[PDB]
Amino acid sequence: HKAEIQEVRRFRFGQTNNNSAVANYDFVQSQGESPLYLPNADGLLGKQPQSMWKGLRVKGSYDDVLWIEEPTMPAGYVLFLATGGTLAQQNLVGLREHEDAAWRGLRQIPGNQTRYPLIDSFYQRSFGTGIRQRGGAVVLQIKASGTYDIPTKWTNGGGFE
Amino acid sequence: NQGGYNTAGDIKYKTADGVSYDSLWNLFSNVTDEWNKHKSKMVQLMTFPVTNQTEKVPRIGQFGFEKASEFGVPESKRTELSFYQLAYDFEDYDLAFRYTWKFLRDAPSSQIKAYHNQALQADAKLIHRKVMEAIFDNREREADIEGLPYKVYPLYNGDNMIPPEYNGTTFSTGHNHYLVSGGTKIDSADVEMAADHIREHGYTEENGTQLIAFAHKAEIQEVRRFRFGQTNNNSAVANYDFVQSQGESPLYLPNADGLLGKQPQSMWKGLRVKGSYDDVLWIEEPTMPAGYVLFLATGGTLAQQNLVGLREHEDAAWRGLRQIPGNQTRYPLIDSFYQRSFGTGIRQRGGAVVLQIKASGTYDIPTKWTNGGGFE
Amino acid sequence: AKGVKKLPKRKGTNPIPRDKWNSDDIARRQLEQDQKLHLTTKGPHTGTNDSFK
Amino acid sequence: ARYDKYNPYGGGFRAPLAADWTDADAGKLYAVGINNVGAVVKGAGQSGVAGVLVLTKGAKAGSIVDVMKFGEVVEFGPTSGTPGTDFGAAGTAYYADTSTGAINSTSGEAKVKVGHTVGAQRLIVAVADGVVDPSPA
Repeated sequence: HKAEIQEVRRFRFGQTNNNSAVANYDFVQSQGESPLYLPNADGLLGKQPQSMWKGLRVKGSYDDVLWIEEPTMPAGYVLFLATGGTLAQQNLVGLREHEDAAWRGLRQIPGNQTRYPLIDSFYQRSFGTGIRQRGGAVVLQIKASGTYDIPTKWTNGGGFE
Repeated sequence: NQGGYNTAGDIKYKTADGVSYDSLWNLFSNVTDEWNKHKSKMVQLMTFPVTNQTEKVPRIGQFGFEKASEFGVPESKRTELSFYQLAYDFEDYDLAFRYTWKFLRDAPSSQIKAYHNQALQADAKLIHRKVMEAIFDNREREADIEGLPYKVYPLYNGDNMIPPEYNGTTFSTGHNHYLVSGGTKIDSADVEMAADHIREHGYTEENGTQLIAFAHKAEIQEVRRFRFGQTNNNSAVANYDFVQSQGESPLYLPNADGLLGKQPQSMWKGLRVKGSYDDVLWIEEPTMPAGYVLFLATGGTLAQQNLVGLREHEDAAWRGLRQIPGNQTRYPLIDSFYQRSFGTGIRQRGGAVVLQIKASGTYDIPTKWTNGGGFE
Repeated sequence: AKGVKKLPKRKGTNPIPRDKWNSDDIARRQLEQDQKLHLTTKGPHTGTNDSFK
Repeated sequence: ARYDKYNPYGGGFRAPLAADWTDADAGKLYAVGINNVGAVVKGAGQSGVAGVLVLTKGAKAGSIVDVMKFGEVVEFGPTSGTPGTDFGAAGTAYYADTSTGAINSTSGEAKVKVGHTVGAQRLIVAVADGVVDPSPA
């Protein structure tokens, strides 16, 4: 979420961040970000980060991680995720759907009340989710103390929206 | 202004020292003020011709699924429509020339052509003031269209019109784009806040927009000094730095040696661009009052048409600048009238921000751009 | 290619930096227009001098 | 309040409305009964409490209404609340005042049970035969 990206883009090598931590890397912005003055004519050692990943827009990189502003992300949370390579050719979460094609996808079912005085119709979908690559991502919560809290928008059994 | 009837005795001489009064008035017969050419250009890049006298913006409610069961059946779902709507104002404006019969007998014909030219100048001044009043005057107005009353709007002004949801962001009532800096000199913090107040509504670089800031040079002389992670006015620290445009002289560059990226364009819509901060282009605007900045979105999917609508009458016989034959006719007195009719309103209430640089208290409308304060 | 532009530098004698502005372009364009607000005349050679300072 | 499950064959019944229902009652739930003429009134008629009623818009006397005895009502809250903003408590019984037809969670010996809630907004309507206690101690 942008509240954390607006901190992360200010990290600079050997300089001090929010909790007295010193940065072991600098944040390097992508091409197509707003321009920046550099102390040296060569300026950058190594290669500048890509502007776009998978059709999403990249802010820059820190420790070779690409950072993406993600509007779905709740305020105090970051998701770190591996992609590509020898491991991680396959995405993080599996979608299970029914083995028979007649029961896959969003389906309309004709309903028990038919014409007069009352009429019904139903929509059904059935699927579910699980992870194989249990080490393929990390969730970081920005809080001062104690245990991890699940985001209320995404507690299992909290709702369907 | 001088005013009154034109009389014999306002004709100063036929000639003085061999120079005719007619040949003096002949100079002014076709002149145009270079400021009125600029004011006309600003109106042109800041307005669109209104074809629809009212706008309606609808929305639909939404619902979710339920967990299924083996015997029973689901709860039913419904949804409902609702809308806001906006209109464009309309008003009529008049001017007169009056003469005595002795004056029209004795005056040089070049003075009448010079007078006509100056009315045609006063028209371009009027339209510019009423376009800028539409932006800077933070108060609602009413218009009647087909005898139904409609609200005419400035930018978001702390009123109960809730902005549309964008990227899951949900706004409240009381959303406001007339901002007070809370300090005597402009901060980077203020510039950053003002640009983000636009970009939260769409109007982003991903939507393909450019943001522009129009300012008086007294504020640009602060903004050009903002350097990354350095302190500015009011203890603010700049989260970006000001990069001068491709045409600004090399001796203004900071104590740096390379630029990551590319320098801003030297010119936008034929106006000189000083540079950029936070990807906003900064432009010195000759007409801008001292303590104010206007931030404006341009050219995206959103903001592909300009900020302010110009409403004009539906019948072509009532459009343009018009001459009305007057009602004192040929002796002893003569008159004639000029009339111009139009009005202004904003559809894209989030597509711009007005920032005022003052230490404390609420927003002030610039005196020169208050409703009722005058006509230029 | 690399994403860095090398900034220009002083070359022994430097043209004086002077700020271009939109306001000054209006003033210059007005001045070259006002330059036409002159009449040619007969001189002092007209039997009156009321036009002269 | 809104009807969500209604069964025409013995879950509810058609009856004529005895008096006009104004749009101030639109979306409210009342308990209802039958007067000596055979028309629907709020509270107990001669019949006792016969069922519950909701109208989505106001309706004239002598128009026909679907009274519910068994079924489900969604967007539910007590009769005194504002419809579509004020809702029932989850998991609780609901009782009609037989004099006014007003429904709320407060039990009472002369009141008639109309149902109970499965979560805050869904009422399972299943109207009792008679009052909660016809012989108080």
